[PDB]
Amino acid sequence: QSELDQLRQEAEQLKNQIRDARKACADATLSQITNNIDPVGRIQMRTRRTLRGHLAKIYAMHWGTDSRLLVSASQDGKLIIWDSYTTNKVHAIPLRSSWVMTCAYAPSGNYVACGGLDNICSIYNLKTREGNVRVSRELAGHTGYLSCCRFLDDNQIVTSSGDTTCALWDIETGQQTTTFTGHTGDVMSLSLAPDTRLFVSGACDASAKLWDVREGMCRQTFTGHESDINAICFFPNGNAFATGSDDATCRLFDLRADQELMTYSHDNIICGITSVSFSKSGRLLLAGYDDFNCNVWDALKADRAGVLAGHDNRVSCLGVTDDGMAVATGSWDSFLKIWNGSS
Amino acid sequence: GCTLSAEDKAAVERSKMIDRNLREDGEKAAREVKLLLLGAGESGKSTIVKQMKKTTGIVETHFTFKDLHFKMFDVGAQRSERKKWIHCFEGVTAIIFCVALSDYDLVLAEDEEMNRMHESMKLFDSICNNKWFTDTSIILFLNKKDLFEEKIKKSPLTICYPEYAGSNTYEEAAAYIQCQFEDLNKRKDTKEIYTHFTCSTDTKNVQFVFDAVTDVIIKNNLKDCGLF
Amino acid sequence: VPNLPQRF
Amino acid sequence: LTFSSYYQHTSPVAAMFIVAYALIFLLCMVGNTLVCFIVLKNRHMHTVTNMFILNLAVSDLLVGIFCMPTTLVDNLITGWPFDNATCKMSGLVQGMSVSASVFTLVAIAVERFRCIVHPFREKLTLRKALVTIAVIWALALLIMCPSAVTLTVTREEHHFMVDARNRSYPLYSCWEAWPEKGMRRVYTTVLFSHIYLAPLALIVVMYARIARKLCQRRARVVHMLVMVALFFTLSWLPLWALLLLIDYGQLSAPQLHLVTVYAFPFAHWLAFFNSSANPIIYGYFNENFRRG
Amino acid sequence: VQLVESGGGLVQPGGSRKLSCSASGFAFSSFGMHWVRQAPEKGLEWVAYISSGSGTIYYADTVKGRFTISRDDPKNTLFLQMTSLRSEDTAMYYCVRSIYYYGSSPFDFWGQGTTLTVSAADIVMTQATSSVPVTPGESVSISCRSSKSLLHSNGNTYLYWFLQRPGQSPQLLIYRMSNLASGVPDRFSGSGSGTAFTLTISRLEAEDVGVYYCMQHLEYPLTFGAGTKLEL
Amino acid sequence: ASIAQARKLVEQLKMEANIDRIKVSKAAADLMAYCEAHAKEDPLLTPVPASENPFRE
Repeated sequence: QSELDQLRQEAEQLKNQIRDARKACADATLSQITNNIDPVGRIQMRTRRTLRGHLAKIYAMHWGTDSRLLVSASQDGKLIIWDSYTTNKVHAIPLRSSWVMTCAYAPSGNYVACGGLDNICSIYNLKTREGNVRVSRELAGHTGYLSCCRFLDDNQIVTSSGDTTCALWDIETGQQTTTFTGHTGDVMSLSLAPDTRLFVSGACDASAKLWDVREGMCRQTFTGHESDINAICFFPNGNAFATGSDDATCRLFDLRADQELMTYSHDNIICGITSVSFSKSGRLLLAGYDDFNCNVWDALKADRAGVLAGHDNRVSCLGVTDDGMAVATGSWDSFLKIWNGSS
Repeated sequence: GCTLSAEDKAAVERSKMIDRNLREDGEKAAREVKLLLLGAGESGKSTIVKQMKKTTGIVETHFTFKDLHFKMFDVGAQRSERKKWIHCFEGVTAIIFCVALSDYDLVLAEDEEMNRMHESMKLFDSICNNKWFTDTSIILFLNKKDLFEEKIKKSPLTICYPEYAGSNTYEEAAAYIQCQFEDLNKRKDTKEIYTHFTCSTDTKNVQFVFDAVTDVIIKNNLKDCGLF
Repeated sequence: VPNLPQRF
Repeated sequence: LTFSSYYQHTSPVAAMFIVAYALIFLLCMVGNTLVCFIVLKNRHMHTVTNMFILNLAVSDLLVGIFCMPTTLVDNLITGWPFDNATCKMSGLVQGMSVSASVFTLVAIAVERFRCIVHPFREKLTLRKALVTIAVIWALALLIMCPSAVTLTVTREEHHFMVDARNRSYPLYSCWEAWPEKGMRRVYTTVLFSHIYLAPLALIVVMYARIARKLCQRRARVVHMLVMVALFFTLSWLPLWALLLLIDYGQLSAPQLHLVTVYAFPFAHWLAFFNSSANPIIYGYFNENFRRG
Repeated sequence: VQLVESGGGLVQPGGSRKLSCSASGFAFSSFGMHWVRQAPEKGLEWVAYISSGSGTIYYADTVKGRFTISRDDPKNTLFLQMTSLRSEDTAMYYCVRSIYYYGSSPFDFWGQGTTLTVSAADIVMTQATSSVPVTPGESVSISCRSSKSLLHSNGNTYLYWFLQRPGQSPQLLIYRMSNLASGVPDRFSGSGSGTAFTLTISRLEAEDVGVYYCMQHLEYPLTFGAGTKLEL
Repeated sequence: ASIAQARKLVEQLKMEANIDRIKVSKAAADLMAYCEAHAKEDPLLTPVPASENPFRE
C-alpha cells in the first residue's frame, strides 16, 4: 500500500545515505598504503602430523586454548579429541545424530559442543568423575540446522542456524537468552571477538552482520560478496574480520570504517571458500577451498603467499592455534593435518 | 630406545583401544543401508514411513528386513536452503522419492497456477540431476494410486499435461506420468529409477525397496570390481 | 641333441 | 660338420613374423603406457584394485621389452643367444615377466572375488596390495631360481652359419644343463602345474562362483568373465602344449624340425598377445578409466 | 564412584587367597587398576597393575610369580589371586583406579581397603621427616627427594602427593607435582624442579592431620615414600 | 503484516547510519601497525628453530 511504499522509499534513502557515508570515508585503499611494505616470502608449510581414525567427511574442528588439544566431527557419529603433539586420541564421543555440521571447544577445556541437521547444540562434559563423556545439555529452539557454535564461557554459547537467526544460550537453564534476527538467509558461520563482547556472522544473503552480544541488536551490516558467505573469522586485533564466500573470493571488512578493505581473489581460483582463519599476528589469511587445497594470503597485500596442498578431497575445516604455532586443516577425505613452517 | 614415560605409554594404549573401537563401529556402519527420503509436503511420505516401520530437524527411522539393516532419513522438516546441506547425503545407498498421483488435480497453496504435481516434477528434476547424486539410484514411489483411480473418472490429465493425448483410463495415465517422471533423468546410464506403485499391504513395497537396494548394492560392487 | 627353442 | 645360415626364415614368412611382432609391440606399449598414465594422474583413484592394474601394466611392459625381442631373434634371423650371461639374464627376465603377468591375473581375479562376494568382510587395503605384489614377485623369482643356474651356453663348434656374408662364429644351444637329464622333465611338469594348472583352476572356479551368484546387464558381466577365462586358456595352451611335447614326447627328427621352425614362433605369438590384450580388456572394459 | 574390596582374613602361610574389588558409579572398563598394600604401621607399597583392556600387566618384585591380577569388565570386578603367601604379605590391600590420557588425573580414587593377615634399580623416594608438629593456622611444608630425576623429556614431572587421614584410605592431593586434584582446596600446593619436591599447606586446619605420601610415576615399579606424619 | 517488517528494517537502517566512521586510511594504518608490531611473535609468518617447534618430526 501507500504506507509500505513510503517505508520502502525511506529504506532506500537510508541505504543511499549509508553508501554515501562509506564513500566519503573511503579516500585511500589499504592496498595503496601497504604498497611500500616488504612482502612476505613464499610461506612454505609441511605436514607435521596426520590425524587418522575418522571414517567419513570431516566437517568441523576447533583448537583448544592450550594449542595442544583439538576436537573434530566427521559425520560418522564421532567427536574425537586429539592430542596434536602425539596424535593420540584422548576421547571418542559417540553422537546421537551423525549429521554434525559444527563443533566447538570451550576456552576452559571442560566442554565441547556440536550440532547439525538435528537443530540441536549438544554440550558434552569432559571432566566427569565417571571417566567418560556425557551430554551435559541439549539446547533446542532452532528451527533450522545448526551451522556454527562458539563458547563464550562455560555457561554461555552462541550458535548460528539455517533458520536465519543466531542465538545466545544460557547452558545452565538451556534457554535462549537472546535471539539475533535480521539475516534473510541461512547463517553459515560466526566468529567471536577476542573480548567476546561482539561477534560477526556470515549468511547466505551475501552479507555479514556485527552483533552486540549483551544488547542483542545488529550494530553493522557489511555487503560486497556475490554469493553465500560460508566462513568468517575475526582479525586478532578485533577491529576487522574476513569472510570466505562461494564466489571464490575472500574479503576483509573493517568495523570502524564500515566497509570493505581488500579482496583476496585469483583468476586461477574458481571454487568457493569453506573456511578462513587468520595468523597469530594477522599478517597471513589462510583459506580452505573446494579445490582440495588451502591457500595462504598476504592479508596486507592480497598476494598469494603459499599453498597447503595435502588433501585428496575438499578442505572443510581450518584453525590456527592460539599461540600461532601451527595450523590444522580438516577435509572430506577423513583426515586432519597439522602444518608448520620450517626455518 | 623408547623415550616414552609410563603415562605416555598408557595414553598410547588408550588411543589404540579407541582406534579399535572406531574400526568396529565403522565396520558396523558400513554393514548398513542408508536411504534418503524425499518428496513434497502431502506426498504420502509419512504413510510410507509408517508402512516401513519434538524438533523439526532430521528424522531417522531404523528398520530391518531379511537380515538387511536400513536407516531412512526423513528430511522434509528442513525448510532452509537445500543446497547448503544436501551434500551431507553423498554416500546414501539410494534416494526414496515419493510423489502423490492425486496431485495432478490439486493446485498449490499459493494457487499461482503452479500445480502440486508440477512442483513434485521440479523437485525430482532438481534432485535427480544434482551434482552429489550422479551415481545414486532413485526408488520412486507413486503414492495414492487408489484415490487417483477414483478421481481419474472426473478430471483427466489435460489440466496438468496440455500435451497429453491418451485416454483418461487409470493405467494409461499412470504409465504416462511415470514415463514423464522417468524422462526427467538426464543420467539414464549412471543411475536407474526403480518406479513402484505403492500397495495397501506393507510387505509388497518393503520387498520392493529391499530388492532395489540389493540390486544397487550389487551394481556398486560391480563398479568397484571393474565390471559394468 | 639338447638344442631347444627358448622357454616363455 | 654343419654349415647352416644365420637367417632362418625365408623373406616372406620372416617379414610376416616381424610385422606381427610389430603389432604386438605397438599394442602393448601404447595400451600399457596409457594405463600407467591414467592411474598415475589421479591420486584419489589409487584404489587397491587400481594398483593391481598398475602391477599388471608393469608386467606387460617387462614382457614387451624382454620376451618378444629375444624370443623372436632366437628363431627368426639369429638362432643363437650371444654371450654367456646374456642367455641367463634373458631367460630370467622373460620368465619373471611371464610369471608376474599370470600371477597378477590371478591376483586381479582374487581381488575381484573379494570385492564381489565379501565387500566389507576381508577388507583389503594398501598393505594387502604391498603384500600380494611382494609375494607375487617372490614367487616369480623363486620358481625360476633352479632354472637360473642351468642356463649354460654350451659350446656347439663345428657348426657354422655361413650366410651371403659368410659369418664365422661357433654355434650355441642354451640348454638346461641339469646334473641329470630327468631334472628338466620334472622341472617342466612343476612349472606347468604352477603356471597353467593351479592359476587356471583358481581363475575358472572363482569366476564360476562369481557368475553363479550374479546370475540369480548382469549377464554381460558373466559373458565378460567367461571371455576372459577362455582367452587365458586358449591363447596360453599351445605354448605349453608344444613345450610339453618337446620335453616329454621328444617327437622325432621330422616332427621336431617342424615344431622348432614353425609351431614355437606361433605359440609364442599367442602367449605374448596377452600382454597386448591386457590394457584393451582391463582398461577399456573397466570403465572407471573410461569415466576418469 | 565407589570401590569395595573383600576376601581378607586370616590365611595360613603357604596358602592361597583371592581378593576382589567391586566397582560402582564409574566406567570401570576405561580405568587402569592398581593394587596397593600397606603393612601394619608401615607405608604404602605398590603391588600390581592391570591396564584398561588387560593389555598391560605389571607386578612388584616382591610379588612376581605369586600374585595374579585380573579384571572382569562386564561385572566390574578386580581380582588379585595370591598364592604361597608369606608373613611379609600381612597388610591392607587397596583398590586404586587410574585413567591415563593427556591432562588426566591418575590414582584419583582409592577403595576402603581389606585386611589380610598371615600368621607365622628402583627409584628410592626419601621423606626424611617422619613427624612434624603443626598448629592450626600456620603453614607446613613437607619435603621429598628422589634417587632419579622425575622430570621427563616431555616436560612432566611425575610426582604424586597423597593424604591418608587416620582410619581412612589415602586420597590424591597433587598429581604430576603441580596439578591440584579435584575436590582439594587451594590450600595445597606443590613445587620442586627435578629431584627435590615440597608440598606446602597454607593455613593448615583440622582433618588435614595424617600421613602424607609421595609417589613417583616415571618407571612402573612405583615407589612410595616412608610417609610424613602431621600431628596437631 | 509487512508494515511491521518495514518499520523494523527502517529502524535498523537508522541505527546503522548514525554510527561514526573513521577514514579507511586510518583503519589501514592501524591494521598495518598491529601486523608489524606482532611480527617476530608469529610462528607461521617467521618459522621457529626445530628446538622450539613442538611439532618437530
